[PDB]
Amino acid sequence: SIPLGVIHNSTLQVSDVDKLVCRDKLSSTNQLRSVGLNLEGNGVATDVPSVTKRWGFRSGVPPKVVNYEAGEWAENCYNLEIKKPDGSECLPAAPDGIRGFPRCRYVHKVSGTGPCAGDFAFHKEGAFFLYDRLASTVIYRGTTFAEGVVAFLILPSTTIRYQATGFGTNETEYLFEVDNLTYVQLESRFTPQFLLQLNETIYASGKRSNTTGKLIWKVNPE
Amino acid sequence: SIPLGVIHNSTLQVSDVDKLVCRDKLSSTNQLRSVGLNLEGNGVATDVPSVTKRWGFRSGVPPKVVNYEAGEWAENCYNLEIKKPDGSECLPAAPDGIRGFPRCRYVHKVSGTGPCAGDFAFHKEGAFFLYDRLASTVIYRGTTFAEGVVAFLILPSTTIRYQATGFGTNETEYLFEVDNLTYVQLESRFTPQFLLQLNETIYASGKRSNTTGKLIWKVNPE
Amino acid sequence: SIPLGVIHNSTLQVSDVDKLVCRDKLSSTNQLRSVGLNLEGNGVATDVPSVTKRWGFRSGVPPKVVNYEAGEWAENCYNLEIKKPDGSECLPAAPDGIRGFPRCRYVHKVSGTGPCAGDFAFHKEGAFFLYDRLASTVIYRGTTFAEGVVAFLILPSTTIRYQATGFGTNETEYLFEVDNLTYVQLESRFTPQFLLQLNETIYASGKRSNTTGKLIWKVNPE
Amino acid sequence: EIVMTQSPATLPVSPGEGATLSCRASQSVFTNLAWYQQKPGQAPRLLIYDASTRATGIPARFSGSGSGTEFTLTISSLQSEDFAVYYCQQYNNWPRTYGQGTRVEV
Amino acid sequence: QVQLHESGPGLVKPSQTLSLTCTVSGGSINSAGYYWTWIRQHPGKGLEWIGYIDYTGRTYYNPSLESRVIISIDTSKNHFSLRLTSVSAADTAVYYCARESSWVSELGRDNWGQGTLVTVSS
Amino acid sequence: VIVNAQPKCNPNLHYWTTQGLAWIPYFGPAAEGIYTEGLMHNQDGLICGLRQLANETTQALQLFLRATTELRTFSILNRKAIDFLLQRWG
Amino acid sequence: VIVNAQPKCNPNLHYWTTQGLAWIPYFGPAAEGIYTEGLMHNQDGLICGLRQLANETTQALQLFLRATTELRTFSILNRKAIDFLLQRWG
Amino acid sequence: VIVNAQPKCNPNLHYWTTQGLAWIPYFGPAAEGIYTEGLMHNQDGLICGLRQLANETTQALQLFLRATTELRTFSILNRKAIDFLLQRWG
Amino acid sequence: EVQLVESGGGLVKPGGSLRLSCTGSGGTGFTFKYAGMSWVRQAPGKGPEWIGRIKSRIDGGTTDYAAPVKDRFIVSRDDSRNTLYLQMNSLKTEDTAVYYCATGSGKGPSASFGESYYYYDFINVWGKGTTVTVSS
Ligand SMILES: *[C@@H]1O[C@H](CO)[C@@H](O[C@@H]2O[C@H](CO)[C@@H](O[C@@H]3O[C@H](CO[C@H]4O[C@H](CO)[C@@H](O)[C@H](O)[C@@H]4O)[C@@H](O)[C@H](O[C@H]4O[C@H](CO)[C@@H](O)[C@H](O)[C@@H]4O)[C@@H]3O)[C@H](O)[C@H]2NC(C)=O)[C@H](O)[C@H]1NC(C)=O
Ligand SMILES: *[C@@H]1O[C@H](CO)[C@@H](O[C@@H]2O[C@H](CO)[C@@H](O[C@@H]3O[C@H](CO[C@H]4O[C@H](CO)[C@@H](O)[C@H](O)[C@@H]4O)[C@@H](O)[C@H](O[C@H]4O[C@H](CO)[C@@H](O)[C@H](O)[C@@H]4O)[C@@H]3O)[C@H](O)[C@H]2NC(C)=O)[C@H](O)[C@H]1NC(C)=O
Ligand SMILES: *[C@@H]1O[C@H](CO)[C@@H](O[C@@H]2O[C@H](CO)[C@@H](O[C@@H]3O[C@H](CO[C@H]4O[C@H](CO)[C@@H](O)[C@H](O)[C@@H]4O)[C@@H](O)[C@H](O[C@H]4O[C@H](CO)[C@@H](O)[C@H](O)[C@@H]4O)[C@@H]3O)[C@H](O)[C@H]2NC(C)=O)[C@H](O)[C@H]1NC(C)=O
Ligand SMILES: *[C@@H]1O[C@H](CO)[C@@H](O[C@@H]2O[C@H](CO)[C@@H](O[C@@H]3O[C@H](CO[C@H]4O[C@H](CO)[C@@H](O)[C@H](O)[C@@H]4O)[C@@H](O)[C@H](O[C@H]4O[C@H](CO)[C@@H](O)[C@H](O)[C@@H]4O)[C@@H]3O)[C@H](O)[C@H]2NC(C)=O)[C@H](O)[C@H]1NC(C)=O
Ligand SMILES: *[C@@H]1O[C@H](CO)[C@@H](O[C@@H]2O[C@H](CO)[C@@H](O[C@@H]3O[C@H](CO[C@H]4O[C@H](CO)[C@@H](O)[C@H](O)[C@@H]4O)[C@@H](O)[C@H](O[C@H]4O[C@H](CO)[C@@H](O)[C@H](O)[C@@H]4O)[C@@H]3O)[C@H](O)[C@H]2NC(C)=O)[C@H](O)[C@H]1NC(C)=O
Ligand SMILES: *[C@@H]1O[C@H](CO)[C@@H](O[C@@H]2O[C@H](CO)[C@@H](O[C@@H]3O[C@H](CO[C@H]4O[C@H](CO)[C@@H](O)[C@H](O)[C@@H]4O)[C@@H](O)[C@H](O[C@H]4O[C@H](CO)[C@@H](O)[C@H](O)[C@@H]4O)[C@@H]3O)[C@H](O)[C@H]2NC(C)=O)[C@H](O)[C@H]1NC(C)=O
Ligand SMILES: *[C@@H]1O[C@H](CO)[C@@H](O[C@@H]2O[C@H](CO)[C@@H](O)[C@H](O)[C@H]2NC(C)=O)[C@H](O)[C@H]1NC(C)=O
Ligand SMILES: *[C@@H]1O[C@H](CO)[C@@H](O[C@@H]2O[C@H](CO)[C@@H](O)[C@H](O)[C@H]2NC(C)=O)[C@H](O)[C@H]1NC(C)=O
Ligand SMILES: *[C@@H]1O[C@H](CO)[C@@H](O[C@@H]2O[C@H](CO)[C@@H](O)[C@H](O)[C@H]2NC(C)=O)[C@H](O)[C@H]1NC(C)=O
Ligand SMILES: *[C@@H]1O[C@H](CO)[C@@H](O)[C@H](O)[C@H]1NC(C)=O
Ligand SMILES: *[C@@H]1O[C@H](CO)[C@@H](O)[C@H](O)[C@H]1NC(C)=O
Ligand SMILES: *[C@@H]1O[C@H](CO)[C@@H](O)[C@H](O)[C@H]1NC(C)=O
Ligand SMILES: *[C@@H]1O[C@H](CO)[C@@H](O)[C@H](O)[C@H]1NC(C)=O
Ligand SMILES: *[C@@H]1O[C@H](CO)[C@@H](O)[C@H](O)[C@H]1NC(C)=O
Ligand SMILES: *[C@@H]1O[C@H](CO)[C@@H](O)[C@H](O)[C@H]1NC(C)=O
Repeated sequence: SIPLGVIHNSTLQVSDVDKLVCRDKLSSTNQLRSVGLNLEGNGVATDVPSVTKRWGFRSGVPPKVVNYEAGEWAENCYNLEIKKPDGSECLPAAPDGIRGFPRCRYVHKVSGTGPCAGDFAFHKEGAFFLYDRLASTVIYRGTTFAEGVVAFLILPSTTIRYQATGFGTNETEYLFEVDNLTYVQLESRFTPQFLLQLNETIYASGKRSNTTGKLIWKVNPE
Repeated sequence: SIPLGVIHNSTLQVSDVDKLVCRDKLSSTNQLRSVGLNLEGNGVATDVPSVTKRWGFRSGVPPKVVNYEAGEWAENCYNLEIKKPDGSECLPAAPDGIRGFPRCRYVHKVSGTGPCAGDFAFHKEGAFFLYDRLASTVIYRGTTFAEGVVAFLILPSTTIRYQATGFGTNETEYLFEVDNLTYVQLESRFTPQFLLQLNETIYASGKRSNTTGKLIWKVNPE
Repeated sequence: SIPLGVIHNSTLQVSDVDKLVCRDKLSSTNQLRSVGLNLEGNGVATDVPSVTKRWGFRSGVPPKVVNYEAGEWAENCYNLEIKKPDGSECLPAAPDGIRGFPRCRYVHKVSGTGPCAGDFAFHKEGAFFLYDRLASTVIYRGTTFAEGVVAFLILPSTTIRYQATGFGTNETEYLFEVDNLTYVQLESRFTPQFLLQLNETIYASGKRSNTTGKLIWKVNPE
Repeated sequence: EIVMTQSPATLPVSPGEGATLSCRASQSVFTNLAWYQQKPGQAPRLLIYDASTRATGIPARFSGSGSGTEFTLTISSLQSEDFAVYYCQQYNNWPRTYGQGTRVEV
Repeated sequence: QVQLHESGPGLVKPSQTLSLTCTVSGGSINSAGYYWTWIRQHPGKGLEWIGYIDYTGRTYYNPSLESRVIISIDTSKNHFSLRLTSVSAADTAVYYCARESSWVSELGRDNWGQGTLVTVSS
Repeated sequence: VIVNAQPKCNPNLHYWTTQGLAWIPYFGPAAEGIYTEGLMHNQDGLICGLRQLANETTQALQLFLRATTELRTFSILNRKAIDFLLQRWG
Repeated sequence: VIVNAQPKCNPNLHYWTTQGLAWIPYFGPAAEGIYTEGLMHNQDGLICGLRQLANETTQALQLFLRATTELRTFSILNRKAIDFLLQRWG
Repeated sequence: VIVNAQPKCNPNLHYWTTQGLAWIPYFGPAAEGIYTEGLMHNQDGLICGLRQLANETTQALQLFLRATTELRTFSILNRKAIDFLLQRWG
Repeated sequence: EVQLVESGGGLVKPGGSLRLSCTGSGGTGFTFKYAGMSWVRQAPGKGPEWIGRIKSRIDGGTTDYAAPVKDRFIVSRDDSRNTLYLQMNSLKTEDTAVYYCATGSGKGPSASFGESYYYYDFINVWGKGTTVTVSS
């Protein structure tokens, strides 16, 4: 019961199942295409603080995947490495054949800890995590992915690092990592470009920790 | 060369390969169905002592599986955990995607030891072990299954525990477990309901071991 | 874009994609066949010293396989067990379902060490390594294989052991193993039959090591 | 069926001098050609196979070459007992045809 | 290695069936990858190939003699034979037994028997 | 054309199969709950005929599986749809 | 028949896909280099219509996946080709 | 339309393939014994033509495999059957 | 038939280093299809002391060392030049000794087939010994 789009010299139509269109010729299987599109193209927020609120954990439901033949370049991809407070892993290792998404502009790598209630992390809106040419219902550990959806039809990076605490819950906190001992408090009003600009002025000017302590920066509210 | 049944408004026919029937219209792939049926529907004995005599071990032959789309509820499912006398395992762990049969009335869980001559346990009559929606030629360790067969066609629990000794041979013995130290000798004349009735009168009346020894019951022959 | 051969009562033709042949009837899928052929049938050298120069190592490229329905008997199959100088393995273990080629006349088993630059060993001419009924782009550890190619169309052992040093490089050396302490220097001019004849005269006549040292033989140049 | 053609029908050569024989295929025979020496009263003796490999027991004075449709047999210096009928055979088709036999003479 | 020895009646009459049996020794018939074949001498002329039987018992005949030739085999005794029907004087020849191989290394190496002379006359 | 030759037959089938935010894996049911259920009776001999069919198809299926190399076969029915079409429009 | 009801739409697509000795895995490119690339604009409303289509097909796809047992599904489009043919020539 | 351009050709094929209680995996043969065998000769140029075909199909097959993500591909011929039908009855 | 001759000795100051060499012939090459090679030293008035040995490449090409020279001496070979070397670092005057190269080799039985040599886990062939003097 999965719909197919049909591309005409008019517009994009959705193929029926009850109505047979005699002129909708299919000459080969090469005219059928699976396309992975990103959610960012619909205006969903992409900052880390808001993104992680769309994900959550559950048990009793197995993971599954489907393939793509083509897809979009992502401006914002994510890569998670989350551990439980006791040091154990939250996310499963990716299985053979799963590789990261090939075309990301900024990768938001989040490392940290938090409660992990289930077996797997699932998307709450039912969107898929997009891996190289495979969409998945779950997040795999250490693998870069984009969020998105898959269409079927008839045809005729800069790496930004963050630390996280309380990753799997509602009230969580994040830091932007400049150096091993240098961090900036993260806010939802920051864009990837903003963070890169802060990394250049702080690092270049030497406003970094010299002692063994952690230097934590807070952006002026204005 | 696998036959298909064809369901008519007359009866069930077997489709030929040499004779083409022009009126046997197939409108979509959703009219094709894989159905898993249980052997118990043919009157095969289901008590543990007789069931295990239909299974055996062999090496040199790999395991294989096929899927189901639909199937029967089982009255009697089995779950084995059998070890060699040296403490090692006889049965392989189930691989990803294999889950127990979803609809069993009584599960007969058999734990114990015995000689395990081969690599895998195979069905001697060529029947399949039925797992969730996959039939298999072999038994997987710790997974609940039904015995059965698979048809292809065109369409238009209470958990009873047993101990076992000598599991893989011809002369074996079984005990019904009431408690950690309380057992009843098992016989082929006992039905699942019988065993449940014995478990209630023995347990409820306190006729169970109090000391650290094992109390072994023997049913009156009449 | 993979060509199909078509077998006629005339000769073997290659099916087009632009030209439809109305008389090229296909009555069932059982008329389609995948055939694995060996490279030795084209006159490629099969001695170990020359064979290994067609193989090499690379990283960044994943392995992949395809199936066969039928194939040739091989006169010469190979089986590698190669380690790095530090004792670690060069080749991956074969995954479930990969079995050795079923019909080999002589198996050339090569054990030894050498540099292994990549992750996997790949064929340099793009030929496939043929495993039971699966062609692969890579060599699996300990598994017997033939070198070859795969055709698609419409239809209507003695075990010889060698030691190796420097296995993955251009300048390498090999020995033919007669016994644990008895070896013969290997040359490209030796055939499998030659080696068997040397093994019989040396072993039968007792011209083998008696002391704990290795006895290394060198064939008379004539 | 591949017709094999040999030439010359007769090849006189003085003892001590070498000689060559030709064999032509109607369709390519890749390398799949053999040469045999025939003397009265005996089964033909294989000399060369796969268009160039010597059979066990064959003297170094015999040598061959060729591919496709053009094949040859060379005797570097004829000795006694090298005067025989020489036949070519192709084993690439299944009619297993033969040439006519060239008569090497003194 | 494998020795081949032809035997038969020697002299046969026109319109009779000629039967030649080749004994296989130093090997066996179900050897995997070999063809068991027959060749006719035609004295004074070059050779004519007659046909083969496979190690599996399958046969092929030279079309010129297809209607006159039966080749069969018995693996319990290690013999194979040629049955040539409707003989005439034209069939006088030395008949040879030979083995051929499908293996690449041995592809061009034949094993020939001694050869047996058959005369056909009234 | 099916003659049920079994010692006995259960004439009926008790079966299971798999047919707002419910569709989202995160909010939907656990695997034990994704199945539907119901009963069918032996209308016009169909159930006992079906049991006999499954008993006869077993030999063909086991030989098929011996020959193949897939660890798991999900494609038997897709092949059937293709052969159906080739036999009519080849 | 597609009405895009999303808050906003990126009107264009920046896409990637996978289309002498180069063909040999040994000499060819590493996986990061096997992709092609290019841009498409919203010709006649196609891109925003396509984004809405992908948003609507999601429910059907998730229910489908719940029902199946394949760990990885590569066969959705092959099934579509078969149904297409059966509907016209069944 | 096939011109064999190889240095040499083995004109014949020695091949293997996979075609009471014997059908039961428990009583049947071990894997080394499930194969059949026989010989074929170069009837009408077929074997050398076939070797050349396999040599030519190799490039297309390797590029195909580079593009796909299946770890094991068993579906090349099913796709061919589908395209055959679509070209005639599309 | 195998012979190996030591060189590269003489006077070196303590705290320094030197590299000895031993070049031979009569074998089949000393890198592959050959015995590994050891160094042994004998100070005048003392018995022989094992230093260590380099295995042949067919046997892995590693070096097994005697405890007294660990972390100071290195045994290595110039492949296909049939030359054995000993690198002695952190020299002390206690290292004055005659330094010998030694080989587990010699010719084995022949056959109408070909020639043969044996490679041993003990020494048949000793060199002459090069004297190394370590002093202030
Ligand atoms: C296909 O396209 C449609 C249309 O764009 C998308 O529809 C979106 O659906 C999601 C829900 O799946 C909407 O997201 C938010 O849902 C909240 C309700 O859930 C909360 O509470 C339950 C418990 O009761 C929790 O389980 C759950 O996790 C949540 O915590 C609303 O409360 C939200 O509204 C508030 O926040 C937003 C923040 O952006 C504010 O703008 C609102 O004014 C309000 O304060 C919110 O509705 C989402 O909004 C829907 N989009 C639109 C445009 O309406 C489909 O999801 C999409 N499908 C796919 C696969 O992409
Ligand atoms: C915040 O801002 C800082 C300041 O710019 C960024 O720091 C730079 O990060 C990049 C990317 O990691 C570094 O680039 C690469 O560094 C490699 C390691 O070099 C080390 O050793 C050399 C001495 O040998 C030192 O000079 C150097 O500082 C390092 O300590 C180099 O090997 C790389 O060169 C090679 O690879 C590249 C491809 O990757 C090729 O193009 C080159 O030709 C060459 O083959 C390369 O230089 C860069 O050095 C860092 N600079 C400094 C001053 O630290 C942070 O990444 C940024 N953070 C965020 C989130 O934006
Ligand atoms: C499809 O439907 C048919 C018909 O119902 C089923 O046929 C059954 O086939 C099995 C055998 O596969 C029959 O079972 C028993 O076979 C024994 C012979 O094998 C023994 O000896 C060999 C060594 O020689 C061992 O390898 C083997 O493991 C056994 O130990 C017979 O001796 C049995 O008869 C005796 O016991 C029974 C117990 O119930 C008594 O009733 C008998 O009177 C007798 O004392 C027995 O025959 C089975 O009986 C067949 N069924 C029927 C009704 O005849 C197919 O198996 C089924 N296919 C599938 C996949 O389900
Ligand atoms: C032979 O006969 C005996 C006697 O009836 C059976 O024993 C009962 O077995 C059932 C199933 O395992 C037990 O039911 C469950 O026990 C759980 C564990 O409770 C323990 O701790 C409490 C105190 O907190 C004790 O009172 C109790 O006896 C145990 O020691 C409970 O947590 C379960 O309740 C929860 O889950 C169920 C769903 O499973 C929900 O419906 C409940 O609302 C709740 O959320 C539940 O009670 C039962 O307690 C055992 N009874 C006794 C007396 O031992 C044997 O199983 C039977 N054997 C066979 C083969 O038939
Ligand atoms: C389908 O059929 C065709 C025709 O038979 C086959 O074509 C063969 O292709 C291979 C190359 O893929 C040829 O092999 C040799 O290639 C060497 C060049 O590469 C070297 O140098 C590069 C770096 O520049 C290295 O990366 C590489 O690894 C090599 O080291 C040539 O130099 C070779 O020629 C020399 O050696 C040969 C040894 O046999 C001598 O005969 C030559 O005279 C010369 O001294 C050589 O060409 C191979 O020769 C081609 N065959 C033919 C008959 O020409 C396809 O490979 C085949 N496809 C498949 C899948 O089987
Ligand atoms: C170089 O030449 C030598 C000399 O011929 C070959 O050595 C022979 O190798 C074969 C194959 O491995 C050996 O055959 C088998 O040996 C098994 C082990 O037997 C050992 O113990 C017995 C005493 O109980 C000793 O006599 C024997 O020498 C061994 O030490 C036997 O168990 C086998 O028999 C069983 O299995 C076979 C099927 O494999 C059945 O056919 C039998 O009926 C039986 O059930 C079998 O005999 C052979 O023994 C070796 N001979 C010698 C003298 O060592 C080298 O393999 C060869 N190398 C190369 C590369 O060609
Ligand atoms: C995260 O969820 C928890 C519940 O698990 C919220 O905690 C409750 O908050 C309400 C106020 O809205 C209090 O009245 C309850 O007493 C709290 N319960 C507990 C157990 O603490 C928490 O407020 C949520 N946090 C965020 C940021 O949403
Ligand atoms: C289980 O199988 C064994 C054989 O492996 C049977 O043992 C034989 O039984 C016969 C009597 O029928 C005796 O004559 C033999 O001497 C026994 N052999 C051995 C090695 O002990 C055993 O009887 C079978 N048990 C059952 C219950 O069937
Ligand atoms: C194996 O490859 C190496 C290079 O990696 C070759 O070494 C070079 O050989 C040339 C002569 O052709 C010398 O001029 C260079 O100085 C060598 N380079 C190094 C780093 O040693 C080597 O000759 C090749 N061996 C074989 C047998 O082909
Ligand atoms: C951060 O850690 C890395 C090692 O992972 C080290 O190379 C680098 O110098 C460290 N930076 C600081 C400021 O300590
Ligand atoms: C680190 O920098 C601050 C600000 O310039 C300075 O006061 C402090 O003494 C420095 N610490 C060290 C260890 O140099
Ligand atoms: C049986 O063992 C369980 C632990 O696995 C324990 O909780 C229970 O009390 C034991 N029963 C008896 C009679 O010892
Ligand atoms: C267990 O029960 C029996 C029967 O009532 C009794 O004789 C025995 O003394 C009891 N054992 C213990 C330890 O109480
Ligand atoms: C070789 O090693 C095997 C054990 O792997 C031993 O059985 C055999 O006797 C050994 N042969 C020699 C000559 O040492
Ligand atoms: C080994 O054989 C050789 C040649 O016969 C002989 O000289 C040598 O002494 C033998 N070694 C032993 C330990 O018997």
